[PDB]
Parts: sequence; C-alpha cells; structure tokens
Amino acid sequence: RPKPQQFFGLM
Amino acid sequence: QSKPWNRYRLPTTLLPDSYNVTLRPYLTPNADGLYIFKGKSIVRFLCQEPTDVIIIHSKKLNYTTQGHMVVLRGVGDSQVPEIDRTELVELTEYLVVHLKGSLQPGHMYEMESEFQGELADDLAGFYRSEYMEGNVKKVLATTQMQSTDARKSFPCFDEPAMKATFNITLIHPNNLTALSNMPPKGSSTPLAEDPNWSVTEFETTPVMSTYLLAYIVSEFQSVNETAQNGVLIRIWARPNAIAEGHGMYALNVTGPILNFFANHYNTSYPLPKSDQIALPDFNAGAMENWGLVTYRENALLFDPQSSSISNKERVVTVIAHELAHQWFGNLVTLAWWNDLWLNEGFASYVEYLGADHAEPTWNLKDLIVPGDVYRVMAVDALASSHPLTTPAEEVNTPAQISEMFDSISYSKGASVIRMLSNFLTEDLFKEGLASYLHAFAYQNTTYLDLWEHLQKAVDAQTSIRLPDTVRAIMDRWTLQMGFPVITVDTKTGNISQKHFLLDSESNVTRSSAFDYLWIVPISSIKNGVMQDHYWLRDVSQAQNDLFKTASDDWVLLNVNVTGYFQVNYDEDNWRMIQHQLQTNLSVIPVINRAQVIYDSFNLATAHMVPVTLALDNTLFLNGEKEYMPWQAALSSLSYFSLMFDRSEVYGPMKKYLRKQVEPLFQHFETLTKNWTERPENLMDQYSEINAISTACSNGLPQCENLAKTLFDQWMSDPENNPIHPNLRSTIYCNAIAQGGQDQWDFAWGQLQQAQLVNEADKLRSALACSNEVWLLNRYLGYTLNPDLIRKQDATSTINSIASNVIGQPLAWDFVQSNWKKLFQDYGGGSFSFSNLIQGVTRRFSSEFELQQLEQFKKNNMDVGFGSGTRALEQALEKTKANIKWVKENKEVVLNWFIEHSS
Ligand SMILES: *[C@@H]1O[C@H](CO)[C@@H](O[C@@H]2O[C@H](CO)[C@@H](O[C@@H]3O[C@H](CO)[C@@H](O)[C@H](O)[C@H]3NC(C)=O)[C@H](O)[C@H]2NC(C)=O)[C@H](O)[C@H]1NC(C)=O
Ligand SMILES: *[C@@H]1O[C@H](CO)[C@@H](O[C@@H]2O[C@H](CO)[C@@H](O[C@@H]3O[C@H](CO)[C@@H](O)[C@H](O)[C@H]3NC(C)=O)[C@H](O)[C@H]2NC(C)=O)[C@H](O)[C@H]1NC(C)=O
Ligand SMILES: *[C@@H]1O[C@H](CO)[C@@H](O[C@@H]2O[C@H](CO)[C@@H](O[C@@H]3O[C@H](CO)[C@@H](O)[C@H](O)[C@H]3NC(C)=O)[C@H](O)[C@H]2NC(C)=O)[C@H](O)[C@H]1NC(C)=O
Ligand SMILES: *[C@@H]1O[C@H](CO)[C@@H](O[C@@H]2O[C@H](CO)[C@@H](O)[C@H](O)[C@H]2NC(C)=O)[C@H](O)[C@H]1NC(C)=O
Ligand SMILES: *[C@@H]1O[C@H](CO)[C@@H](O[C@@H]2O[C@H](CO)[C@@H](O)[C@H](O)[C@H]2NC(C)=O)[C@H](O)[C@H]1NC(C)=O
Ligand SMILES: *[C@@H]1O[C@H](CO)[C@@H](O[C@@H]2O[C@H](CO)[C@@H](O)[C@H](O)[C@H]2NC(C)=O)[C@H](O)[C@H]1NC(C)=O
Ligand SMILES: *[C@@H]1O[C@H](CO)[C@@H](O[C@@H]2O[C@H](CO)[C@@H](O)[C@H](O)[C@H]2NC(C)=O)[C@H](O)[C@H]1NC(C)=O
Ligand SMILES: *[C@@H]1O[C@H](CO)[C@@H](O[C@@H]2O[C@H](CO)[C@@H](O)[C@H](O)[C@H]2NC(C)=O)[C@H](O)[C@H]1NC(C)=O
Ligand SMILES: *[C@@H]1O[C@H](CO)[C@@H](O[C@@H]2O[C@H](CO)[C@@H](O)[C@H](O)[C@H]2NC(C)=O)[C@H](O)[C@H]1NC(C)=O
Ligand SMILES: *[C@@H]1O[C@H](CO)[C@@H](O)[C@H](O)[C@H]1NC(C)=O
Ligand SMILES: *[C@@H]1O[C@H](CO)[C@@H](O)[C@H](O)[C@H]1NC(C)=O
Ligand SMILES: [Zn+2]
Repeated sequence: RPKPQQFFGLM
Repeated sequence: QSKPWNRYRLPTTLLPDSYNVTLRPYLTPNADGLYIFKGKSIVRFLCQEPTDVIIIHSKKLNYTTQGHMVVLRGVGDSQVPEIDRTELVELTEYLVVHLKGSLQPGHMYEMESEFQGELADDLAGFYRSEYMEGNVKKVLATTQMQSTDARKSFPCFDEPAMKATFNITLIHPNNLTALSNMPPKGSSTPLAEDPNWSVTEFETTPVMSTYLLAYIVSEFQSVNETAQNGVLIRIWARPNAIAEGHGMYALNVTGPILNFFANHYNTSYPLPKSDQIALPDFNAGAMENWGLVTYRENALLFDPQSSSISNKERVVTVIAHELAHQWFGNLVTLAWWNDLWLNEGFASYVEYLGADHAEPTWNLKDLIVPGDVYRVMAVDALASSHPLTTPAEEVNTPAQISEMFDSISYSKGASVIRMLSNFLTEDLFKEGLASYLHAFAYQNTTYLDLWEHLQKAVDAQTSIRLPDTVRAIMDRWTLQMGFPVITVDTKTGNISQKHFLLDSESNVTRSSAFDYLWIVPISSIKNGVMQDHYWLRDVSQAQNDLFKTASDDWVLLNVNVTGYFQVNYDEDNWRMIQHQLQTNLSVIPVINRAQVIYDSFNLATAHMVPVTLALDNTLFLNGEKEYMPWQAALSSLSYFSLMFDRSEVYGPMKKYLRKQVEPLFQHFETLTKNWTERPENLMDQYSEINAISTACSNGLPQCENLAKTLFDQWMSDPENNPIHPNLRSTIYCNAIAQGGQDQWDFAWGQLQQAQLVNEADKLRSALACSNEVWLLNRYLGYTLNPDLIRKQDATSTINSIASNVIGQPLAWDFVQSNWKKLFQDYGGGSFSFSNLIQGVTRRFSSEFELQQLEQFKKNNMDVGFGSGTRALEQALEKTKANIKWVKENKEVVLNWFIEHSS
C-alpha cells in the first residue's frame, strides 16, 4: 500500500 | 499434534497452477439494504506430497456449490478421491476439504466452487464504494486484497509466494465498465440469463500473487496515451473529474515514470497496459495492483486552478511509488510479510528517483531527508522501536501481518536502502538490482537474495571496497533497532558511536546481537572540500586524521545525510560551522545546512548539547533563501511555539523569527514581482510558502498587509480568487485573524459552496484563525452539525480551533462538556477520539493543566474513552514530559530569544 510520506517529521 | 487447519500458514503439499474466477457484483441492494456479490471459481493445483486434505483460504463466503462446498476433479486422466466432508474454519480463515483417500504427487486437480459474499462498504476484498454525482448516489464495485483479503472474494491459496495465473471474468450491468489486471479479451457479450448484464473476460494474468489482483465495475471514464512500445496508459476517474481535466497531470507523468523504471531496472514493463484509477475516499491511500493501481482521488487527480505545488508533488511521487512496485514487489515478490519492509522501503526510496525523472528541475530526491529520514528517526530514537527484520515464524495472523505496515518499514526501509545504494554507488546497486530481478522474475525472494545479488556485483569489480560483506553490513541496520549518534572530537580526530535515544533517561530492554554497534559509512567535507570516504567499524571508538582539524578549519560528516545516523561535534567545530554559514553558506550543501539544525535540536533533546547551541544553529537563516534549512528550523521550533506561545517567552520568540524571516520575505517580494508570479522550481516555491507562513504568523506588518489586501480583493469579487493556491492557507488564515464576522461569514459561505476537497480543507482550517472568542465558539457549535461540517471532518476542525491560542481553552471546554458524544460516535463512524485528545491536550505543560486532565479522567464510571483510551494515557504522560521540559528550558530559552532579537 501507497506511502511517499509528508515531508516534515521531526522529534 | 496440532491439525493443519488450525495452523495459520498453509501446507506446502499443494501448489496452485491457475485459477478461473467469475465475479458478479449486485450494485442494487436486496431491499433490506444488503448488497451482495456472487462468484464461481475453479482452481487448478498440483500435488507435491501425498495428502488427504485440501486446505485453502476462505473468508466471509457462503457456498452454494451443488453437493459439498466444492467439486473436485482430476486433470487429464488423473483419478480423484471422494470428498468426505467440507468445513469452514473461521479463525484461520480456511475452507477444508477432507478426502476419503490421498492425492498423488505429480498429479494436477481442479476444484470448483460457487459462492457469495456481502459487497460491503468495508474497503476489503470485493467491496462497494458509494459517492455522489449531482443528485444521484452512485455505487461502484472495486477491490482491496492487500494483504489477506483475496480470500474474501474467492477461495484461494492466499499467500504471496503461492503464485498462479488468473483468468478473471466480470458479470456486470451492461452500461458499466469492467476493469481488471489485464486487458479485456474482446468486446463484452450479453449474459444469456439476463441481457441487462454483460460478461467481460480478461486476458490471462502473468504468474502472480493473490494480493495483487484487482477488478472494478463502475461508470468511470479515462484519458489515454499509447506509449511508443504499444503499452496503453489510462487514467480512470469519475466522469465529471475527467471532463474537468483533473486526470491530465497523472497522464503526463506516467509515461516518463514507466520509461525511467524500465531503464532503471534494466527490465521491460511486464504488462500490456497500465491503468490507474482515482477512487473517492479510498482510505488505504493507494494500492499497487498489477496493471490496475488504485488511488484515493486527491492522490491522483490534480486541479491546476485550485491545487498548490505540494499537491503536484504528492501526485508525481505517489504515482512513482506505485509504479515502482510493478517490478519490485509484483514481478519479484517477497516470500512472506516479515520482509514487507524491503518491498515498501524500496518503493519509498525509488519513488523520489522516478518522480525526479518526470520533474527533473524540482530536486525531488532531496525531499527523502525531511520526508522519511528525520521523520522515522523521531520514532527510531525511542526505546519502544523495533528492527526492520522480524522472524518469519513470528508473523502469522492477519493482525500480525498488518503490523508490518508502519513508519519503520516504509521510511527506515527507504533510508537504509538509500544508504546502501549510496555506499555501493548507484551504478553498482543497479547492476545487482537487475541481476536480482532477472533471476527471480515471476518468483519469490527474501532480503538475503537481494544482498547476494548486490554482493555478486561488488565481487565483479575492483573500485568499490567494503569493510565487510554486504550482508554483514546490512545486518547492523536491519537486525537491530535504532541508529547511532556519531560524535567527533576535532581536536584529536577521535570518533565515537552510540545508540541514540532522545530520552537520555530511557532504558533499552530489547537486546541486540551487536550490542548496538553499527558499521557506518561516513562521508565528510572539510572547508567545503570533499574528503576520502571512511568506514567506522563495529567499535565504540576510533580515530582518523580525516576528522582532525586546525583552529580555523572545520569538518562536517554525512554529506547530504545519505547515512542513517546523526552527528555531534565538539563546541569549537560547531562554532566554525556556524561562522561558515554566517559568512558564506554556499560552501555547505543545502541538505547539510538543514542537517545541522535537525541534528542539534535532537541532540539538545537528548542532553548532548545545550539547547542554546541548537538555537545558535538557526542564526544563519537571515541569509538563507533555500527551502530545507528553513523547514528544519520550523519543524524543530513548532514544539517551542507549542510550549511557549502563552508565555513571556513568546514575545522575544516572535520578534526573533520576524528578524530572521524579514529578509526572505523581502527577497521573494522582489523576485515574484510584487507577488504576481511564483518562483519557477519546486524548492523555491516551497521556500516562498514557508516564508509567507512564517512572516504572517509571527506578525510581520508587510505580510499582514499583503494578506489583508488580497482577501479584500477576493471579497470584492468572489468568483475571481486572486490568491495563488500555494499561498491560500496563510493568506486565508491571517486575513480572518485580522478581520471579524465579515471575513468569517464570507469564508463560511465559500466553504459551504466549495466543490473541491482541498479548497474546502484550507477554508475549514482558516476559519479557526479568528481571534474573536464568540466566532470560535459559534464555529465549535457547527463541528457536530453534519449539514455544516462533515462527520469525518469534525475532530480535525476542533483540533484546528485548539491550535489557535485563543481557541485552546474553548476547544478543551468543548471536548470535556461534549465527551457525552462517545455513545453517539463509536457506532456512527469512528471519529478518532485518539487524534482529538492528542490535539487538544498537545499544549498542556503545567501541573495545573495536568490536574485538569486527571479530573476529566475521573469519569471512569461509564462512557469510557473508546479508541482514545490510553491516548488519554499518552496525554497524561506527555503532559508530565512537557512540565519537565518547560521547567528545564524556560529560563535558558527566554534569555536566548531576548538576546538575539536585537
Ligand atoms: C477456464 O475458463 C476458460 C475460458 O472460458 C475455459 O476455456 C474454454 O473452454 C471452452 C469450453 O469449455 C471453450 O469454448 C468452446 O466450447 C465448445 C463447446 O461446444 C468446444 O467444443 C470448443 O472446444 C470451444 N471452442 C473452441 C473454438 O475451441 C474455449 O475454447 C476455452 N477457451 C480457451 C482455451 O481459451 C477453461 O476450460 C476453464 N477452465 C476450467 C478448468 O474449466
Ligand atoms: C451467508 O449466510 C448467513 C447465514 O445463513 C447469512 O446471515 C444471516 O442472514 C439472514 C438473512 O438476512 C438473517 O436471518 C434473518 O433474516 C430474516 C430475513 O431477512 C430477517 O427477518 C431476520 O431478522 C434475520 N434474523 C436475525 C436474527 O437477524 C441472519 O441475521 C443471518 N444469520 C447468521 C447466522 O448470521 C448471510 O446473510 C449470508 N450472506 C450472503 C452474502 O449471502
Ligand atoms: C500536461 O502536459 C501538457 C503538455 O506539456 C501541458 O500543456 C501545457 O499547459 C500549459 C499551462 O496551461 C501551457 O502554458 C501556457 O498557458 C498560457 C495560458 O493560456 C499561455 O499564455 C501560454 O501560451 C502557454 N504556453 C506557452 C509555451 O506559450 C502550454 O501551452 C501547454 N503546453 C503544451 C505543449 O501543450 C499541461 O499543462 C500539463 N498538465 C498539467 C496539469 O500539468
Ligand atoms: C486460463 O487461461 C489460460 C489461457 O487460455 C489457460 O492456459 C491453457 O491451459 C491449457 C490447459 O492446461 C493448456 O493446454 C494451454 O496450453 C494453455 N494455453 C495457454 C495460452 O497458456 C489456463 O488453463 C486457464 N486456467 C484455468 C484454471 O483453466
Ligand atoms: C446505467 O443504467 C442505469 C439503469 O437504467 C442507470 O441508473 C439510473 O439512473 C437514473 C438517473 O439517470 C436514476 O434516476 C435511477 O435511479 C438509476 N437506476 C438504478 C436502478 O439505479 C444509470 O444512470 C446508467 N448509467 C450510465 C453511465 O449510463
Ligand atoms: C539491460 O542492460 C544491458 C547491459 O548493459 C543492455 O545491453 C547493452 O545495451 C547496449 C545498448 O547500446 C549495448 O551497447 C551493449 O553492448 C549491451 N550489453 C550487453 C552485455 O548486451 C540491455 O539493453 C538492457 N536491457 C533492457 C531490457 O533494458
Ligand atoms: C518461491 O521462489 C523460489 C525461487 O526463489 C522458487 O523455487 C524455484 O522454482 C523454479 C521454477 O520451478 C526452479 O527453476 C528453481 O530451481 C527454484 N529455485 C529454488 C528452489 O531455489 C519456488 O518455486 C517459489 N515457491 C513457490 C511456492 O512457488
Ligand atoms: C582519543 O582517544 C585516545 C585513545 O585512543 C585517548 O587517549 C588515551 O587516554 C588514556 C587515558 O586513560 C590513556 O591511557 C591512553 O594511553 C591514551 N591513548 C593515547 C594517548 O594514544 C584520548 O583521551 C581520546 N580523546 C578524546 C576522546 O577527546
Ligand atoms: C548533495 O546533494 C546535492 C543536491 O541537493 C547534489 O547536487 C547535484 O549534483 C549533481 C551532480 O553533481 C548535479 O547534476 C545536480 O544539478 C546537483 N543539484 C544541485 C541542486 O546542486 C550533490 O551532488 C550532492 N553531493 C554529493 C557529494 O553527493
Ligand atoms: C529506567 O530505569 C531506572 C532504574 O535504574 C529508573 O530510575 C527510571 O525511572 C527508568 N525509566 C526511565 C524512563 O528513566
Ligand atoms: C562564497 O562561496 C561560493 C561557493 O564556493 C562562491 O561561489 C562565492 O563566490 C563566494 N561568495 C563570496 C561573497 O565570497
Ligand atoms: Zn508501496
């Protein structure tokens, strides 16, 4: 199933 | 001795050869409101070892076969034993055929069944999807087999290694279109028993896995292109979406992407055609069914009139991801779900490569760093993480299989594969990749097969030299969880690795075969010049002159963050880096300008540098024009805003960020010719988006002026929106914040009449930006009205209100008072109590707020918390962490902002 992921992410 | 039908894995005694499957969805309910599908299937299988039982998967199917649930025949002149009985075993999802004698090795058999199931609106197996065209509720039939739901549509050996060919037939209303993996064999023919129905047969599939089958019956239309090599490319969507031209971007990029991959993989596209279909509200996002890829509408369609550049980027990357699978995953398939990370990880990496081919001026490959690397490091820097690899014998049930599909599998998978390609070089990686695909085409693999083919490529050359075998190196990145922080003492060139955890107090209890030591590829730049590559071996500490500096020189590790690790330096080196960025930032690659910010804030969290060193790392940003480093800062500071935006800290913080972003705002003000024309490439557009966002949210009068003027222009002429889609979210929000009920009521009207989801989303979010208490309260009063705010949008809207510093107490009061809505919305759609609880309690950072969260919890007696249970526990735990963080950081952070805001 499709995941590119949104381009932020940071802890 | 347990019975084989009570084991979750299929026997290996029988292997499928080929299936015939005929499915017939009934798109009109049976009057009680039940939708069904009927089917008939024949599976031909070979007996490998003698057995007197046939075990095959079946889920939620009722059998109408004459006699037993199946009829069993020999192929050719093979005899067949008599059936004793057929039974369904629900737990392990089996149809079990007990025989009076044994099947015989080398013989083939055909097993026929007739069955029916609910065509449920449940996004599983063969299912229905309901949507609206003007006045009319439309219903289509479509599939989602991923992972273990092919068995919900027809009985099959539903494990990915058990490949076969499939002859699909659909029986459907004669004015609807039927699609499947393969082209139709010819024109549809009328169904003899009722010519209102037609019969569409499809060409035989290649040898393939059940989870990749698809079939769809709908009123959808397409835009098409025939590639030079005869491959037909179609984008399918709702007739109105096609007519508005929303399929054109997808059509534009698909040809180039397929071409890129055929070359990249050194392997021809393995199918005669490519269909991609945009489904309304497809919650799974997208699914790589071989020859018929499904997408949620907003992932595939694009409206140039109303869509921002980030929508365009989402389309091209989502397409590149699913098309990647048409070779890696579908042509060569991982033998079992424990290796899912390799499949999804690989696609999650090469999606950037494919998309870069379609949009070469966008520098898309860079986006894996913020998008996947630093994203997954957030959760992989926890004691509660897990290794990429799982023993196959631990992954048995459909639930355990579903657990494979997570952040680690996709994003860390992508990260480690990108690291691997980088240290091998892409040319070498591609050679092994091609070798692997060629060797295993139409078959199944484990990750060890890829490593072996990459090793063959390394062994066939003399230029690239590794400190160990590919397998030994990759074992460090796949068999243990987490990643190292690499610390350099530039006075000596001493270099160290240790398992990185954000919580310096955390206890790791998951043991590693390697004592959490990695074999680490380390690139470096010294004074702007690339150094020789270095490998840190499996030791805690080493030394190399590469990492030793003079007083005026600097070194920086992990160029472009190709390596899955973070870097710390001695303070002196940090200052030299800071000095370089202050005087000439061009010397350090843009990705590394971002890395310095990302890593230092993480290191500060871990108590490995003081928080002031991380903030010092943002000082250069007043001269930074590029997207990523600004993104790094904003991502890292959102928590600071969240903890401090109601405190004395906020004034100096706002002022500091105004100081930093003002020149960038000025830059774009000129560049864009007074905002009339966007920057050309994607990164520069993203930077402008963030620049305007940061300026307006931090109270830069010039941005506030821009927002008011444009929104005033829009209100003067509602039908001609003067605000470019890229800037809508900021311009809308800041304008509503500045205005009162006139701006609010206008945007409300626009939201109510909005034909497009993405525009409706922006408006819904912007309405939460009002600084009027009465407006935000009235708005909260709407969120539960399904005539005004979609149920599926309710919690999102409350969260957006909570995000407003003024809306914070309003939303929290609202959620507490109306928690008496769990018994109206655990059965009336999910809602997501979990995400709502987290959003509204996100800010809590004091003992007093903790007391309130505890006092609210004191309604344990009845109503409970539902799917937000223990998300409520997460909130209590996080509040404690926030209390501790604010107590430790308040004073030091206040003084830093005061000092550096002129
Ligand atoms: C899986 O589905 C296949 C497609 O329907 C089946 O293959 C077809 O079988 C048909 C007969 O069973 C053949 O159609 C014609 O039927 C007449 C009956 O009067 C026969 O004499 C003819 O042989 C035949 N016509 C011709 C021109 O040969 C189809 O030929 C045939 N289609 C093919 C081979 O593509 C499979 O039988 C079915 N599998 C199982 C196990 O039942
Ligand atoms: C697969 O078979 C199942 C078992 O036969 C079916 O589930 C049953 O559906 C029945 C009919 O819809 C229900 O029984 C009763 O039906 C009548 C007429 O519709 C109603 O008046 C009654 O209210 C209803 N009884 C009850 C208690 O609701 C059953 O609800 C149900 N039985 C079981 C054991 O689950 C499936 O419908 C069938 N599926 C398909 C796709 O054919
Ligand atoms: C899918 O690919 C198509 C071909 O590359 C694109 O078609 C291009 O659309 C552009 C935007 O509409 C056009 O650019 C300009 O449009 C303005 C507005 O009318 C005109 O002033 C300009 O004359 C015009 N372009 C030029 C070069 O002068 C292009 O005309 C057009 N290009 C071609 C080759 O037809 C589609 O835009 C694209 N679809 C999406 C969604 O990206
Ligand atoms: C699905 O259709 C294919 C193609 O018509 C069938 O393949 C034929 O199978 C027969 C019987 O084994 C062979 O003699 C032919 O050589 C095959 N033809 C081709 C072109 O491969 C296949 O049997 C069908 N599947 C089922 C279950 O009947
Ligand atoms: C396919 O045919 C069906 C039946 O003739 C059409 O469905 C009807 O559509 C009208 C609107 O035009 C509705 O008022 C009816 O309620 C529908 N009937 C049923 C039974 O659902 C359908 O519109 C046709 N579709 C196409 C693409 O031609
Ligand atoms: C896969 O790669 C091979 C090997 O590089 C390609 O074969 C080469 O093609 C070029 C084209 O001009 C020739 O100059 C070389 O002599 C070929 N090498 C060999 C060993 O044959 C091949 O074209 C590629 N195949 C696909 C399907 O992409
Ligand atoms: C899963 O994949 C393996 C290959 O990785 C398949 O085994 C091969 O089968 C082919 C075709 O019959 C043989 O030519 C090879 O010699 C086999 N390779 C081996 C055993 O390493 C295997 O058949 C597949 N499993 C299933 C159930 O199809
Ligand atoms: C750099 O690493 C070396 C060890 O390789 C450290 O120097 C050692 O210090 C210990 C102190 O007990 C001595 O016994 C060893 O003889 C030293 N080794 C030498 C001088 O080669 C040194 O302290 C490290 N410096 C850092 C981490 O800043
Ligand atoms: C680090 O990443 C940058 C891109 O952010 C790479 O720069 C590209 O380099 C290639 C080949 O030299 C050029 O074709 C591109 O035009 C460059 N893009 C940009 C935006 O400059 C750079 O090569 C990477 N550094 C290393 C050492 O791999
Ligand atoms: C880890 O274990 C120690 C005991 O040595 C304990 O003090 C601490 O509370 C534990 N957990 C965390 C999160 O620090
Ligand atoms: C800064 O460094 C860049 C990259 O080496 C160079 O092109 C540029 O001329 C330098 N600018 C100044 C002002 O020294
Ligand atoms: Zn995928």
